[PDB]
Amino acid sequence: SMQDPIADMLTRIRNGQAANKAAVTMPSSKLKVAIANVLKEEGFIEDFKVEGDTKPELELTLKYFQGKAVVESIQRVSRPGLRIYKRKDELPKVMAGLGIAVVSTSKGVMTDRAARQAGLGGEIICYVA
Amino acid sequence: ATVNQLVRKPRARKVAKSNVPALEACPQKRGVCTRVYTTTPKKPNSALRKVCRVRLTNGFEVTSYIGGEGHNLQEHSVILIRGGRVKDLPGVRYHTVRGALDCSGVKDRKQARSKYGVKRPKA
RNA sequence: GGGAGAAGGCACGCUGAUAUGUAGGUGAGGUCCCUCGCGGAUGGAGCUGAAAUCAGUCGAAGAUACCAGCUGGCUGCAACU
RNA sequence: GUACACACCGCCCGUCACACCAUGGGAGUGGGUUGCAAAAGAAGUAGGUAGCUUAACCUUCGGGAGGGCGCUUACCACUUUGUGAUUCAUGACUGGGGUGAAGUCGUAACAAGGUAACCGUAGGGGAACCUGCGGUUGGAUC
RNA sequence: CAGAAGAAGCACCGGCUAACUCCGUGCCAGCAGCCGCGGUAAUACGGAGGGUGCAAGCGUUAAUCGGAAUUACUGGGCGUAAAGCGCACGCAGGCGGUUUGUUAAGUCAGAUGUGAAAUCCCCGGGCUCAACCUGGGAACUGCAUCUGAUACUGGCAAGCUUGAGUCUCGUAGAGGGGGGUAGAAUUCCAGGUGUAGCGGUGAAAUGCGUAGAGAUCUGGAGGAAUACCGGUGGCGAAGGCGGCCCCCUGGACGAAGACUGACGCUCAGGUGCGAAAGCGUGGGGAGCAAACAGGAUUAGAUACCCUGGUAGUCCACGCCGUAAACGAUGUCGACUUGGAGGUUGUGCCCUUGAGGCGUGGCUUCCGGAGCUAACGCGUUAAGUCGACCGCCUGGGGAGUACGGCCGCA
RNA sequence: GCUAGUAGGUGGGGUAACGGCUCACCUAGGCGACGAUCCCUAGCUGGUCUGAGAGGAUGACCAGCCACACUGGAACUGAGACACGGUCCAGACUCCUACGGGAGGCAGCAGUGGGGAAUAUUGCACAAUGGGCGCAAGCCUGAUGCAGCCAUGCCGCGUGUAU
Ligand SMILES: [Cu+]
Ligand SMILES: [K+]
Ligand SMILES: [K+]
Ligand SMILES: [K+]
Ligand SMILES: [K+]
Ligand SMILES: [K+]
Ligand SMILES: [K+]
Ligand SMILES: [K+]
Ligand SMILES: [K+]
Ligand SMILES: [K+]
Ligand SMILES: [K+]
Ligand SMILES: [K+]
Ligand SMILES: [K+]
Ligand SMILES: [K+]
Ligand SMILES: [K+]
Ligand SMILES: [K+]
Ligand SMILES: [K+]
Ligand SMILES: [K+]
Ligand SMILES: [K+]
Ligand SMILES: [K+]
Ligand SMILES: [K+]
Ligand SMILES: [K+]
Ligand SMILES: [K+]
Ligand SMILES: [K+]
Ligand SMILES: [K+]
Ligand SMILES: [K+]
Ligand SMILES: [K+]
Ligand SMILES: [K+]
Ligand SMILES: [K+]
Ligand SMILES: [K+]
Ligand SMILES: [K+]
Ligand SMILES: [K+]
Ligand SMILES: [K+]
Ligand SMILES: [K+]
Ligand SMILES: [K+]
Ligand SMILES: [K+]
Ligand SMILES: [K+]
Ligand SMILES: [K+]
Ligand SMILES: [K+]
Ligand SMILES: [K+]
Ligand SMILES: [K+]
Ligand SMILES: [K+]
Ligand SMILES: [Mg+2]
Ligand SMILES: [Mg+2]
Ligand SMILES: [Mg+2]
Ligand SMILES: [Mg+2]
Ligand SMILES: [Mg+2]
Ligand SMILES: [Mg+2]
Ligand SMILES: [Mg+2]
Ligand SMILES: [Mg+2]
Ligand SMILES: [Mg+2]
Ligand SMILES: [Mg+2]
Ligand SMILES: [Mg+2]
Ligand SMILES: [Mg+2]
Ligand SMILES: [Mg+2]
Ligand SMILES: [Mg+2]
Ligand SMILES: [Mg+2]
Ligand SMILES: [Mg+2]
Ligand SMILES: [Mg+2]
Ligand SMILES: [Mg+2]
Ligand SMILES: [Mg+2]
Ligand SMILES: [Mg+2]
Ligand SMILES: [Mg+2]
Ligand SMILES: [Mg+2]
Ligand SMILES: [Mg+2]
Ligand SMILES: [Mg+2]
Ligand SMILES: [Mg+2]
Ligand SMILES: [Mg+2]
Ligand SMILES: [Mg+2]
Ligand SMILES: [Mg+2]
Ligand SMILES: [Mg+2]
Ligand SMILES: [Mg+2]
Ligand SMILES: [Mg+2]
Ligand SMILES: [Mg+2]
Ligand SMILES: [Mg+2]
Ligand SMILES: [Mg+2]
Ligand SMILES: [Mg+2]
Ligand SMILES: [Mg+2]
Ligand SMILES: [Mg+2]
Ligand SMILES: [Mg+2]
Ligand SMILES: [Mg+2]
Ligand SMILES: [Mg+2]
Ligand SMILES: [Mg+2]
Ligand SMILES: [Mg+2]
Ligand SMILES: [Mg+2]
Ligand SMILES: [Mg+2]
Ligand SMILES: [Mg+2]
Ligand SMILES: [Mg+2]
Ligand SMILES: [Mg+2]
Ligand SMILES: [Mg+2]
Ligand SMILES: [Mg+2]
Ligand SMILES: [Mg+2]
Ligand SMILES: [Mg+2]
Ligand SMILES: [Mg+2]
Ligand SMILES: [Mg+2]
Ligand SMILES: [Mg+2]
Repeated sequence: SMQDPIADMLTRIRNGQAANKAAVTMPSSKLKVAIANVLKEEGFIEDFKVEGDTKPELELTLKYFQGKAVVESIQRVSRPGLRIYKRKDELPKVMAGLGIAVVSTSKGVMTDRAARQAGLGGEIICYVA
Repeated sequence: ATVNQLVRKPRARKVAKSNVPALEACPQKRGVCTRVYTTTPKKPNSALRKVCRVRLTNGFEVTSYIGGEGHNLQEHSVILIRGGRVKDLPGVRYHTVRGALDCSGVKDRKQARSKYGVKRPKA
């Protein structure tokens, strides 16, 4: 059964980019929306929107630069079978700082650089490069 | 294997057995030759290789090679053996140390003398 | 199911206390009820009475006499009574 | 199609015979350790106390209290007995295995390998194997 | 003070691996970590000359980690290389859709105490240098307590409907269990006609036949299996299920709704089902046929071929628990270009039929990206991900021995 | 699968102290697939070797902790011991004996025999640091400071320089 909606979201992004889809659509959640906000702020996706009231649906508009997907790789790190938490001094660097790690901290979901600036550790949701 | 499976049963390292068990992790062992004889190698080699059946101070009875041209070993000779297999000889896992105890060096040896227990010539 | 009482071993008499006789058994008078009898309930006097534990004590020996399995190992034959 | 490549005058299977090696069973038998059920009871400590003997205290000067020795009981080391367990060594004989070497018997497999091969099972046969029943294609030809 | 005066060896030189020639020997003597070298022109054996590497040491042996991502947490695999339990149900365990509140256990931040000294590391100091000694720091990645943070995970409370399930109507189906029945055919029995062969093979022979076979007609007995339909058709968890009829009964799918409200996924151990052969007791026995017998073939022929033929195949109940039980591919869920078919539902439209436009379930072949050692897989993945389980770790010994459990064997 | 002082409770006793530590009675409990019980191996740590790391291996020297002192058992004294160079009993060995009976314990330093492939001198001094006793002086100290032997390791230097 479905047991990791976040990995499902990441996989939808990965497969849509591989299939050259303009947009990808999925059932929504607040955590998915926070992750989408980080992706949009970092410029990996173009936009996102939530439609509906009782069964909210999140749509992500993917982007391509020169005929190539902007999201070169997106990978779940913490997972239900194995949670991963890092302290502030051990936050991972993705692609020598060229990529991002999405981190859930007590101040919300942000990138690894933002968590380092705030001086917080947290749960390593995924790597994006 | 999943992490749950590894939590239940961890990865197991394979134990490696020594190729020289009669030494019992000693660099050498002393023995008494019970037999001194020759034997023929496995194919594709042909020769009369010199070996000795020797009983060690720990009670192990093994076969040891006698390297070098010519030797002075006979029954009841007291010798020192070290590790080292002879590839073409079946079940010969040890080498006799030339120049130790009753085993003499090799006569008229000029090169690699220390491997055959030969003193430096006075030249 | 057996083999098995396998094998092997420990205790055992007497006296006192626990308890002027115990647990248990039996059960009168009295009291209550009754559809009043060879009745029911309660009640326990009297009678009878193991077994155990603790302490002591005599002898060479306490299942003291009579009475009352010897045991184990390998194998042939016939299943068995 | 192929398990062939000094290339089918290829490759290759098993019994049997010979040599060596390790190992299972084996009338059993010898050691090591250990369980259980008992026996045993040095010294020590503790409890009790007939008997013997006492420097300090108390005496009404006789003794008293208290102590010690001895004796006794409890616990327990050595040691002993019976019966198990486990482990090591060893044993006439026996089972298969590996290695070597190639002697004897065949030719099972690889090509449609000359009866397609193989799996489970069952029966049979000096040996590779053969036969029945179901199954697979990891079968050539069609 | 005196005088270069007292002071250099060890391993290696075909490749890995830095360093090459001559002579001796001739599968001998010998070398060897591996690949291998030695057979009369050996850079591989032994000596010599030359050279290479280390140097008061140099080699060898033993032993640990490394290289070994070759137990893979970091950091591996399972279609065919070793590896998916034969198939399921399911306890424990692991995992858990979506919203709000609360808690602060996990998690995160800070502080405090502790984490002995020495050792390791950094900056310095002293022995002429160095080894060595030494000052200060850093580190000791941990534990405990206190104070905070609340995104994520957990607990608690309340919900929601999209996962999961219930009801209503219908559909297809060799799904299962029980009983009955039909026709074809084989064998056997009896009778009629009829006469010299039949049967079998590559050719034969065994066998059957003048005691009348084989052939043909009629009647009867009995067992087993269901031609055609029939189909890379259907159903079933797998194993498997095929004439027709009745009875009992399981699952799947579709259309509109209504209802419950995460009730879910996976599953060590456990339990159940599980082809054929085989086993036990009682029946049955036509056809077939292990074993067995005879005839052939052959060098032989314990076979292949022929003539016979017993267990068994069949039924009831019980056991066994294995198969190339295979898609050699575990279960569940999500996502990702296409084409042509099969089968089974259902909606709409028209000129009403081998009609057109859709929308579900299951299924066959091809092929794109991607993946793969390749072969190939390819929306029914071997692609891209998550949850849980099973399994592999060179070949042989060996799925064997011994021990346990199970079994009548 | 294991456990009958076994698990817990009450009361008495006992210890410097809590406690089945021990005894009497009552309850029938306690441990275990988060591996009890049994079997094999083993002193533990700071650290050491290796490794890029994660890990793997290891625990000699130095320091902390534990245990042992010929073997088995026991207590006495004492602040502290169930006591390496104390006591008692038993045992095996060695030794003395007048045959009745007695003596001993290098796993302290050095050394001997033995085993082994293999590991050193029966040295000097309490001058320094530290310890015991003593008011002190001082005495004692194989701790310690040094010396001897060994290329065992690490580090430095020389075995000549120029022509
Ligand atoms: Cu005397
Ligand atoms: K050769
Ligand atoms: K008595
Ligand atoms: K009475
Ligand atoms: K009575
Ligand atoms: K009797
Ligand atoms: K019989
Ligand atoms: K080929
Ligand atoms: K042969
Ligand atoms: K044998
Ligand atoms: K006394
Ligand atoms: K024994
Ligand atoms: K034996
Ligand atoms: K064959
Ligand atoms: K074949
Ligand atoms: K078969
Ligand atoms: K034969
Ligand atoms: K020559
Ligand atoms: K892994
Ligand atoms: K907390
Ligand atoms: K929370
Ligand atoms: K039905
Ligand atoms: K029928
Ligand atoms: K479960
Ligand atoms: K039958
Ligand atoms: K039949
Ligand atoms: K037949
Ligand atoms: K039936
Ligand atoms: K079976
Ligand atoms: K198949
Ligand atoms: K369809
Ligand atoms: K349709
Ligand atoms: K069974
Ligand atoms: K049977
Ligand atoms: K106790
Ligand atoms: K108590
Ligand atoms: K008590
Ligand atoms: K390390
Ligand atoms: K360690
Ligand atoms: K001891
Ligand atoms: K001491
Ligand atoms: K001093
Ligand atoms: Mg008997
Ligand atoms: Mg009476
Ligand atoms: Mg009589
Ligand atoms: Mg006889
Ligand atoms: Mg009889
Ligand atoms: Mg041939
Ligand atoms: Mg044996
Ligand atoms: Mg006793
Ligand atoms: Mg006594
Ligand atoms: Mg075969
Ligand atoms: Mg053949
Ligand atoms: Mg043939
Ligand atoms: Mg064949
Ligand atoms: Mg088998
Ligand atoms: Mg046959
Ligand atoms: Mg080179
Ligand atoms: Mg030459
Ligand atoms: Mg050479
Ligand atoms: Mg590794
Ligand atoms: Mg691999
Ligand atoms: Mg294969
Ligand atoms: Mg395979
Ligand atoms: Mg399967
Ligand atoms: Mg299931
Ligand atoms: Mg959740
Ligand atoms: Mg420190
Ligand atoms: Mg500091
Ligand atoms: Mg929550
Ligand atoms: Mg019949
Ligand atoms: Mg139905
Ligand atoms: Mg299971
Ligand atoms: Mg059958
Ligand atoms: Mg049979
Ligand atoms: Mg039968
Ligand atoms: Mg018949
Ligand atoms: Mg036949
Ligand atoms: Mg199997
Ligand atoms: Mg099948
Ligand atoms: Mg399989
Ligand atoms: Mg189906
Ligand atoms: Mg394809
Ligand atoms: Mg693959
Ligand atoms: Mg077996
Ligand atoms: Mg306690
Ligand atoms: Mg030890
Ligand atoms: Mg590594
Ligand atoms: Mg130590
Ligand atoms: Mg000693
Ligand atoms: Mg005292
Ligand atoms: Mg002590
Ligand atoms: Mg002392
Ligand atoms: Mg001493
Ligand atoms: Mg000494
Ligand atoms: Mg010696």
